[PDB]
Amino acid sequence: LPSSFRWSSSGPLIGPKSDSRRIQGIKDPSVVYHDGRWHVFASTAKTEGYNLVYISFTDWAQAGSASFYYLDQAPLGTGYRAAPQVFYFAPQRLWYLVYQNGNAAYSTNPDINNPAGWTAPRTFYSGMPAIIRNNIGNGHWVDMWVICDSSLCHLFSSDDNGHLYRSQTSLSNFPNGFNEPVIAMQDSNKNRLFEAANVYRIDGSNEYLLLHEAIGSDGRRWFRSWTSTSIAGPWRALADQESNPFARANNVAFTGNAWTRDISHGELIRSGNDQTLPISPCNLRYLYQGLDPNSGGDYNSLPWKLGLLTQTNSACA
Ligand SMILES: [Ca+2]
Ligand SMILES: [Pb+2]
Repeated sequence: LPSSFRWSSSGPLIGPKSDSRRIQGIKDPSVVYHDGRWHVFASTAKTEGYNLVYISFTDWAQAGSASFYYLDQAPLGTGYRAAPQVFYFAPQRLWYLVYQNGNAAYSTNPDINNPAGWTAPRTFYSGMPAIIRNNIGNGHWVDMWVICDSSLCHLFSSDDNGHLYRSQTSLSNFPNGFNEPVIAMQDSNKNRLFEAANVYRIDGSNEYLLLHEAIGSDGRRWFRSWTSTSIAGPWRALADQESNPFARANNVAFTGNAWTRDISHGELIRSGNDQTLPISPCNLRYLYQGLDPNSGGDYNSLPWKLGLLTQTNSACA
């Protein structure tokens, strides 16, 4: 894995359907390739609220025409749900879908191909942990992310106030037993460490990759990156500056026209679908949300669409 990045971006691939839901943004994607298809979970966003959608397609050229399965039709149900993470928890032979509902929440499903099967929400904690209540400011508890190694499971989350939190539990007790979070990383400037963590095992190394969204000096979204030998840190900067970013307008080429100046809440294409959240260090691809740089108005109404970054300074195949 290199210490600087360059990318080529697609155009917008996935946006809202034109249906009575009048969804304004498709956001916060999670993605796995399984049995010959892409499986994308995303937030639906509008002024009125958030819920989740499942999208599947064989080929990236067909992503835009893929049908939506609105997950409020499953037991997962209506109400607020946002920012999903899908993975297969191999010891239980169950897929998990992690998201926020005001708490840190999850659904399960034995079959990712059955969107109707996602369970009604359960939570990882009984309420907002004290350390998060104490430090959240007037932020929001968001962007729940699980990664496990051979003995522990970790649950990361953000507060939109410059703190990244981490709880852990044993692999055998998951999803129960998550302890009081510690502050895994923090910045006194919330914009430098804002939301939307990703944490991955880097295949072929004894290292982990942390990505985290920031709001830059130009007001635009971008990603910083760090690595560590442990999921518990300490984290060392990889590409974490505006002049050496993980992903930002200044290291993203477009084959077509530049349709976004923001590189926001995304996920890397993984090398496997299990609870270890592995990536290959080769040919990185980042499924992300962007929007027209002339967009304004209320945050929840912004016209976010999903695109795909393909690494152009790849170290390998
Ligand atoms: Ca996410
Ligand atoms: Pb946000």
